Amino acid sequence: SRGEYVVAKLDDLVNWARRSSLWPMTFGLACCAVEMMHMAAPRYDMDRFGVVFRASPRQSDVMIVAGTLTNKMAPALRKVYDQMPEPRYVVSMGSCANGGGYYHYSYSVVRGCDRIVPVDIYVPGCPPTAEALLYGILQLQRKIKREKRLRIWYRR
Amino acid sequence: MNIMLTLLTNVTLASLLVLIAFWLPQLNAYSEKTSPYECGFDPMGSARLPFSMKFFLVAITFLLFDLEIALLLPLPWASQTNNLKTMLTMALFLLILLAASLAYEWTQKGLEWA
Amino acid sequence: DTRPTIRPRNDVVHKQLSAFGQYVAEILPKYVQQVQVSCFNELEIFIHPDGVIPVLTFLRDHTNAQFKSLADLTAVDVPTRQNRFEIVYNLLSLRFNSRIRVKTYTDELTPIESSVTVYKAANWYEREIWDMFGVFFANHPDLRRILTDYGFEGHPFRKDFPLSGYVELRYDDEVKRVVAEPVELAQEFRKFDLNSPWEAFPAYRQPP
Amino acid sequence: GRIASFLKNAWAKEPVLVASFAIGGL
Amino acid sequence: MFMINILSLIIPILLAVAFLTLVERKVLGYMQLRKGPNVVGPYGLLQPIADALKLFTKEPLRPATSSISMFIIAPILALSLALTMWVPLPMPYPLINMNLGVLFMLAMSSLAVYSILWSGWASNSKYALIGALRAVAQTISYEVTLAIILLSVLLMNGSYTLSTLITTQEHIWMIFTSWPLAMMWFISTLAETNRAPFDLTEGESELVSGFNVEYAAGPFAMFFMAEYANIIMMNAFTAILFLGASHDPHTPELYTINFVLKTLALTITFLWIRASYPRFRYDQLMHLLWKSFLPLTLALCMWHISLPIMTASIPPQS
Amino acid sequence: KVKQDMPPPGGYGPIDYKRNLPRRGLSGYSMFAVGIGTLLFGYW
Amino acid sequence: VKPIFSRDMNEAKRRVRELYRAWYREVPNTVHLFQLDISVKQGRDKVREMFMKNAHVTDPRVVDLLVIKGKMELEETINVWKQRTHIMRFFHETEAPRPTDFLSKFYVGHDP
Amino acid sequence: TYKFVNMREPSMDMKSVTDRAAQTLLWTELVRGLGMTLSYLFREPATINYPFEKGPLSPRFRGEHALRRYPSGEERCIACKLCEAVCPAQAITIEAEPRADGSRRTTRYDIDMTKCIYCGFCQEACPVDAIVEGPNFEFSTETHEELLYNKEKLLNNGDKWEAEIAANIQADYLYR
Ligand code: SF4
Ligand code: SF4
Ligand code: SF4
Repeated sequence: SRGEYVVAKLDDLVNWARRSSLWPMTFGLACCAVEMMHMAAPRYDMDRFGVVFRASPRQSDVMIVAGTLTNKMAPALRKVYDQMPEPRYVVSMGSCANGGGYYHYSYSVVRGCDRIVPVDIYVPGCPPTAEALLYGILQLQRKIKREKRLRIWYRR
Repeated sequence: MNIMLTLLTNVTLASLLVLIAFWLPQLNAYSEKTSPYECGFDPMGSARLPFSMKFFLVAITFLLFDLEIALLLPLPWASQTNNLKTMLTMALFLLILLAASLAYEWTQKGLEWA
Repeated sequence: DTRPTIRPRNDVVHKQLSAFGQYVAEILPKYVQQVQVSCFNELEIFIHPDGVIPVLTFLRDHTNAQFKSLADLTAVDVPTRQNRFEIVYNLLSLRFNSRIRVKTYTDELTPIESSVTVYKAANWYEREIWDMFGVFFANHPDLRRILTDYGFEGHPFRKDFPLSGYVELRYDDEVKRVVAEPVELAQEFRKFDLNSPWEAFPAYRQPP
Repeated sequence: GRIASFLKNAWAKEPVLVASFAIGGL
Repeated sequence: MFMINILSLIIPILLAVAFLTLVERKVLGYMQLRKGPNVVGPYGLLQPIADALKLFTKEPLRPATSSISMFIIAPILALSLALTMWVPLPMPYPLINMNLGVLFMLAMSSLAVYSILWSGWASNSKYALIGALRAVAQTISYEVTLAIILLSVLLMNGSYTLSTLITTQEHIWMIFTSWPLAMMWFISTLAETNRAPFDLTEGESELVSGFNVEYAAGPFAMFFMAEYANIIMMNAFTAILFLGASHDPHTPELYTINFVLKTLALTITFLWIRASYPRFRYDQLMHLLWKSFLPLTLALCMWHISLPIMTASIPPQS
Repeated sequence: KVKQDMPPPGGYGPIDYKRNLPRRGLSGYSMFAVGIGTLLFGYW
Repeated sequence: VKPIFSRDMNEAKRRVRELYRAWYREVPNTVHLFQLDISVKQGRDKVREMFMKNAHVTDPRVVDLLVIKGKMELEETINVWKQRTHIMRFFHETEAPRPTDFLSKFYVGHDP
Repeated sequence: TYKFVNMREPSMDMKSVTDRAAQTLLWTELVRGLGMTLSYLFREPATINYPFEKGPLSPRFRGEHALRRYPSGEERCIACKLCEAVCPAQAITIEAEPRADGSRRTTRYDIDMTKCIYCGFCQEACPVDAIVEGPNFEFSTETHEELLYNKEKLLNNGDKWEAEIAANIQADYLYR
């Protein structure tokens, strides 16, 4: 039908804009934040893909949890995530943020940021290489490309 | 009336952008999201508490400096007079007094903060 | 012995450290209980817990002991002693290019005089010792939690504190906040019994 | 003597004011 | 036909702002051994469109502690004034020809400040309040010097009419006559637009996001557009004032092109300065503008008052 | 035979390790003279 | 043994009462500042409950240490170093009620 | 044996004072930095066109783990369990039984990539070159559960990257 075609084309336009102008917040916790800086380094240049590191959570689209998420830090991470205006995405970088990593059996480490915020992409490594994080972000762009938000609305 | 038309068009365009911004996207609001931002932690005090100005004297003197700038604006037309001697003397007098006020504020440590 | 595998031993520094340990013991016999020099040229002075401030102030101000830098301040938990907590002071003397160690003891209740007046670095070190072990430092300008969570209960670096703790955090959708719950592990920390049944070093054999 | 020392010191520490007074004086 | 002229002065300016975002990103990248947006569209030409669509499809949040009325009025004032300060610009013919267009520009800039003030105040956040107070301090520091330099350089124009600037510079750029005033005016314009070494109202590395920290989606896009439109407009003002261009009355395109190129060069220098220097401390900004510029601006005002009289070169009134 | 990763015989070349911020521009007198000359030409 | 702050239980009890007054007068501010969804009585009852847990203690050194930890907890609450999550951790809500009856324990699991 | 940064008095010659005043007024060092970054503008950027261009790597790279097999086709893993014992993150879980042939073959070989620290201690402890951190580093998943690798996942990984893993071993085994 003509209705589905317009909605599908509109959905592609909306998805293309969101996935090609991802704005991660400047949020780094540990060793993995250093490799995150190397993704913004000239060699890999995350800004080349439109991925620009905004500072305030209210002006961001992705939260890249890069580092160990301690118990003392967990409430701060959740509130900063909640203050992100939707649509917002979470990318877990490093084994520390995935399932606790080296400090899984620690009295003051949350066993993965998944227990605090919903995660869209898990980037494995300790630390994941700057390409591995870039691969995860480019994988997130593909995941957003497969978002039929308006197309489902037309069929609700 | 053309300037009024331009102002109206600009204001309407800006307000239309605001309207589209606040009514196009899908809105999902809850208490935590709309809470004030304090770098991930809850703020201690209210943001409407007094905020001391360490440059208050600078502002109060900027008032009089803006006054002097208002006095100096008619100068381009003042050069078209036949009494160029008196006009020049008065303009230099105003500028000298402005410089003297600035110097007095500077030497008496008025431009310094705190 | 000799040859590349072994580590060379310097007798000169050993003699100097032993002499300085005797010097310190002579000057401060009221608090010094024992003096040792390890084979790798590290001097340790053992001090009665009441001698923290006097001995440290001597080692900081004395012309023949200018340990003006507090290298480290830690505690060792040995739960097999009456005074399980062993407080260790690491000092550095830039004037004589040497280091010294001061060791005291304390219980879970008896406080220790705070060496902030001696070294201003001891502030956060004593805060960390309190947070991790539970040792209280009297006359401390600001003693509170430094490393653990704000509502944390227990002192983790104690030998009897479990590795995984007692509580864990997660986000609950009902209460819209991070909530603490008793720790449950998807996989238990597999404890390994690694000690060999055969004596490795005959030189440290304890009497039967 | 004293004038030369003052002017050299003035243009070494606060050269901005030296130019302004010279331009204003002219 | 006048409405068509209004649209042909607003929509192209918004497109220029949108693509100036991309130009800034790419210039910063290539000055940082990087490549600007290069994936979205050919050579990144589609990045601004993606950014705009994302922002206007992003959920805007209304802070619980915020005063809604001011919080919404501030962005509108910022954009409306940013679009209005282009009305009197002579390129080569001004849309609205005022005898005192210069004072109109000054007044419009003075009002635009309240956008940052109210946005900061109404945001009801500590960082936003700090940003608003920093904007206040910034406008305290540059306004007097800005007005004095502008008056001094217009003393050779004969009036505050902007169109006359083209005639005054018919044989020579006015920068060859007031280059110290040109330098001070350039720095004052940098400080005014909350730009390079003077990005204190926003303070990304010190205030997270400054006054606009609580703004998201559409309103944030409006503040960004207003900021960059003010950048381009102030660079255009610098071009017409000092870097005069030839105007053949029968071929206005010649001026338009020369003007555009000069404005583009000045904007590129703005980005160049943004990627070359560390940020001031606003105490140091106020001290500089009050103790190194202001005395010199007063001295040069005296000089440019006395010069036409002492050289019998007073410009015509009409 | 042993084939470790070793420096070339005679060692590597000289490595610069000191600051070399060069001297550029004209003297203050010349810059001031150029500026004043431009001002005078503009005035005329 | 050398005391910490008090030499008698009466002296130690004095500090406990002083801490309770500080805690009791802080609860209205804690609910107001933290925007808690509880009543002032609930917080004040919770303070009483936590004090009553350490009611069997007889050693004055332990009493002083408990008050020292009590003041530290109060300072975090006054300075808003704690958050709403930390304050509401005393009110265990997500934790399911664990019955203390033998037959109830027998039905649930191998818990001794 | 030591050097004084700063600690350099300025000459007060009239020529030197004039040069310093010119620097202050005409912003010479600011223009110098502007020229520096302008020169950096005309350089060739160091960006690589990922994913079409990939950054340099070495045969010693520690990436996704994989269980290798003998040329015969049989698993090299003989369930000695010291790769599990050396793992500092306790990510490896191993259970073994006497297989139908009677050989030492694992029944469970589970490694959670969400707990591993990519140290390599496992590949260095294995006496038969069975567990080997391969060259793959781009295996990000959309869910946490996919990172808890089974024995089947590792075996499959080994069969996929064998050609490259072997080549890397051949290139590097002389240093080990
Ligand atoms: S995953 Fe490894 S490198 Fe990354 S933060 Fe954790 S310990 Fe550090
Ligand atoms: S992978 Fe290697 S080290 Fe690990 S159990 Fe198998 S044979 Fe032993
Ligand atoms: S790489 Fe290290 S942490 Fe990971 S499985 Fe091997 S030994 Fe364990």
